[PDB]
Amino acid sequence: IKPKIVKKYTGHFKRFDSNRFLRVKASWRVPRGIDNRLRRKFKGTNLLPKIGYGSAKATRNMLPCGLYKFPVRNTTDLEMIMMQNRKYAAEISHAVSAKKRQEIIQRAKILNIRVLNADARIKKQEVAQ
Amino acid sequence: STNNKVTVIDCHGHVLGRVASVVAKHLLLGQKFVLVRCEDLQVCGTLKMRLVQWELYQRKRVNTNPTRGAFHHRSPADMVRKAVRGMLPKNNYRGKLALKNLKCFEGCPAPYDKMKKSSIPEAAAIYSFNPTRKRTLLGELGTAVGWKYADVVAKNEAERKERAAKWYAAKQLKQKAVAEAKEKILADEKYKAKVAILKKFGYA
Amino acid sequence: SAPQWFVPVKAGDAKVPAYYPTDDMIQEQKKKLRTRKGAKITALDKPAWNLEKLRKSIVPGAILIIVAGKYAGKKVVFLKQCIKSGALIVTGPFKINGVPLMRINQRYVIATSQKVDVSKVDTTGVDVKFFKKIAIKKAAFGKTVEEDFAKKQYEAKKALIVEKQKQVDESVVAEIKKVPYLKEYMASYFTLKNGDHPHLLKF
Amino acid sequence: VKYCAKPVNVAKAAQARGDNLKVHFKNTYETADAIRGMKVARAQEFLKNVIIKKEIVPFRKHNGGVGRKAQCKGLNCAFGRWPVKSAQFILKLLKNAVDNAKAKGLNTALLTVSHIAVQEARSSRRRLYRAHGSINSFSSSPCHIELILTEKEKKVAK
Amino acid sequence: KCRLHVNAVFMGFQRAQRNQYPNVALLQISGVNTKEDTPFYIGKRVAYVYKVNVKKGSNKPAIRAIFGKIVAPHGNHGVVKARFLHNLPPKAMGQNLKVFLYPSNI
RNA sequence: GGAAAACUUAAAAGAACUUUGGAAAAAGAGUGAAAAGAGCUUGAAAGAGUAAUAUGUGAACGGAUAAUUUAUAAGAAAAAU
RNA sequence: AUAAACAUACUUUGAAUCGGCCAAGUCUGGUAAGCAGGACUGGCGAUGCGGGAUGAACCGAACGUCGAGAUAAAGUGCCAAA
RNA sequence: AAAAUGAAGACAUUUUAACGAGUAAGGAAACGAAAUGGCGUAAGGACAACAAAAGUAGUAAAGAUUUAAAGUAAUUUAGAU
Repeated sequence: IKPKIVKKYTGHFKRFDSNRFLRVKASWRVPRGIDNRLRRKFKGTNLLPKIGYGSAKATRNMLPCGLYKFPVRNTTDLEMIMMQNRKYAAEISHAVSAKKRQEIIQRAKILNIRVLNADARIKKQEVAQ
Repeated sequence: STNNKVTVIDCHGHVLGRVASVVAKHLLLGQKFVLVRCEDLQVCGTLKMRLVQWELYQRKRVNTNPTRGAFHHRSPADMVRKAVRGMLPKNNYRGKLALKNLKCFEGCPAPYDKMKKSSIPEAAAIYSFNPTRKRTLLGELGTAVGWKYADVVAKNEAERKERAAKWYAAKQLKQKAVAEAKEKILADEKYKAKVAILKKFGYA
Repeated sequence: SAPQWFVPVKAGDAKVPAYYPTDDMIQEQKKKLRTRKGAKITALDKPAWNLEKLRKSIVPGAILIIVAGKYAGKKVVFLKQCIKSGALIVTGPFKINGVPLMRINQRYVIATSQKVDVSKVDTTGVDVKFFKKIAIKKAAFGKTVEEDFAKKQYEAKKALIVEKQKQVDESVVAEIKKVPYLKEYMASYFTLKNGDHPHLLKF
Repeated sequence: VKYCAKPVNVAKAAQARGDNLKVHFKNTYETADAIRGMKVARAQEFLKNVIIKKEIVPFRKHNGGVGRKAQCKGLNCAFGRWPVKSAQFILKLLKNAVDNAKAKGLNTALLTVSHIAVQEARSSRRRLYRAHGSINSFSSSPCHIELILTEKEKKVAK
Repeated sequence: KCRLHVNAVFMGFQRAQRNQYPNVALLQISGVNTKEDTPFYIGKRVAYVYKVNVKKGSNKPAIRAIFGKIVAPHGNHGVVKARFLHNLPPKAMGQNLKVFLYPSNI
């Protein structure tokens, strides 16, 4: 069973004038200018982040697979979610070595925990190996 | 499907602006239009009134460079194209593609003189005009403002009428003989079974 | 006892915790996906609860016009309704139309005013058992690969029974030829000529 | 300084390079665009004709104030010049890349100028004395030039 | 083989002077000149069938269609409103659409 | 009155012989775990060069909606009695 | 009579502001002004949206993200939905 | 806002109803039914594999460039180089 996840807006709320100037990044900032075209919500430029875009509470922070992300660092952190394998998916942290990644991936199979980084830091065994 | 055929409008006995409004709407509906005899269209007002209107139009000209300015075409086919273009969207691909499907010619050229002609009842002068309201043909106004090919169209039209006068005379003779031969078949004794169906549904 | 959230799986010489059971006492359980129930099979003559109500114009023996699907524009003769599916059982007599016995939903047909006078039609078969028998099914999932020829083969075996059941057509074919011009009407495709507007058409 | 691209087959390619060459970048950038893709023998002949002003180098991007010439017809560029110094600098690189190919053992007649790239280099500054006690800059515009010569063969993939 | 459809012209989207709503498309069916002849076509199937020149190495179909239904009339001149699975592309304005005879009610 | 300027590597092992060139250098070769090659840890942005892709009538960029192309991406169970 | 318990009464502490401008079935000085100054109210400032082609103030109506419908001002030859 | 439930579930509980424009300006932290809710930078004190080797790391840190995912957003997460 997996509920239908509804995203009210899949675009990005890019900062005003970020498309014209390289010094202005794309991370959102509220236009506070007295004469600003966007904060006055003129026609055409009337797109600001509001709480009305908030996604449903039931499916908020839900991965496309229907589970939730649980960052793990070693084999013991898998035991924290072994009782909720239908709710949480493992996610090995970016700094975990390739050797420890094998133990986390191997143990998660035993405890039936889905891992979303199951193909990360694989050894040279792709071509002719 | 696809509309590969051309709608040929005989602009004789029609009003310039009412023809343009209907065509400009259908050009946006994907139809292909040819308006033959775009010089026989009628406009309201006497020649003196129309010439004054032309003079006002001729005044609009870029002061610093007349070659950039408005171009005032005198050919009646270009008079209609100006009218139709004003009723189509401006400066977008939709309005350029619509205008690519329209043509007037001052007469009936070689392919369009043997095509089926259509009429716009909304644009007919006999419907939208008081009979005593004086009108002007686009050709007569065109000559008064400098259209040099008025008598070329008259010569070409005179030949076209005399060629169609004998084509219609010859075709009438064939149709009269065919209609008689159809009457002998309908009244024939052996065709009773087929004719009975025709009469029962009002086709005979 | 095993907690309801615990389903142990065999470890292939991997390192396991102290609490996890060993492989010598772990039995693999098949993954279970299907949890609903298939539709129950009832008596052949009883109608399904999901029986579509037919239009008043569609009566046995009426000549229909198929306006959608593979045989669009063809004309068929309506026999009866498939009480197990709600679809119409129509024979566009194969000697005339080339349309065999089939099932078509009533929303893809137009009922005409013509009639064929279905009688002694011998409909002993022609039910849900017959249409399921002649259905060309797919090649399953694990049953080898059986490429190319598999679809061709079924048509060969199903042909001898499909042809046989056309004994239904023997009555309707004879009755079609009785009415003049009806035979030509049935074979030809139905078309909208110039000037026929569907909102003004009475069939 | 590294190369912009590596040859597909190092066994059938030759390389030459110059760094901080004392020649104008804008002139050499147009000369390299003219000889890119032609055979090594033709590229050596074209650069020799530029020297004596018999074939033109079309200044396609840097054409501000450049005059029109009669040899700029058919190139989709109304402007061109005959940069002698950049032609001579490329000629010395084209030669060096051929004895590198000869040492490897490649047929010189089958080589082509597959990849040639010009890059900017650090400028050297000088003094220009202006009116009212000002001093401005008199900066050189050197460049790096890379060159890869690869053999040519027909390509087919069924 | 036969004609079982009526050409309807994609007039445009349901719009105002300066806004436009691509959820509803306005079609002009051939032969329907008044809103009183519209009730027949309410609920019928409509397909925008278009041709795409695919490559030989591609398995995409050469002929694609977008299906929809006629839902309501639009004005007193036989123009109808249609809703499609995916909104029609505004590059298809003035193109012809197929109005079928199903879901049949005859 | 009054600045700017830190970093190769564990170790100089700082290329060393040949061909081209007037030379500077380049190409091979070689040292090194790795060119990290002395303008030497990483190497951003502005600015350029190359390669691949795409578009084009007096600005350019942005947004909503579709279409085309590309990419990502959803499965091994299983019917009635 | 009607309405009013997320009613009513407040207490303390504190911000910003006191250049304003517009409309009119209003007034004064002026020949008059897109002039100067006022009485009452609604606005703009601080405000986007639909309409008046364009417009700070006019008309309709005030705004979380959306779907379907009936509408307001105002419109229904084409541009432009009717 | 009002009812209901309430030692820990969890998504800052459950239900019902009303409401949501905004310059200047205000709403510090803590307060189980929370007297607004949060993101980011750096440093300090703790905590971080509970059975005596207890967060990650030469089986590749920080940083850089892009690709995807989560979040209304501030931003975060992961892959590849």
